[PDB]
Order: sequence, then C-alpha cells, then structure tokens
Amino acid sequence: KKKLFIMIVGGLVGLRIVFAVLSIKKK
Repeated sequence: KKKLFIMIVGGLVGLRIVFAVLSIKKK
C-alpha cells in the first residue's frame, strides 16, 4: 500500500512548498 504511505508523508513534506509560496506571496 505505497499510495497510502505517500499520502501521509506527502502532506508533511508539502509544508516546504506551502511555506515557500507563503513567503514569496509576502514579497
């Protein structure tokens, strides 16, 4: 069930991308 594992860890790693977009939006 690799798809389920990738869903759990993907939301965690996604914070890097979301944080980058939040930072550039302020600039």
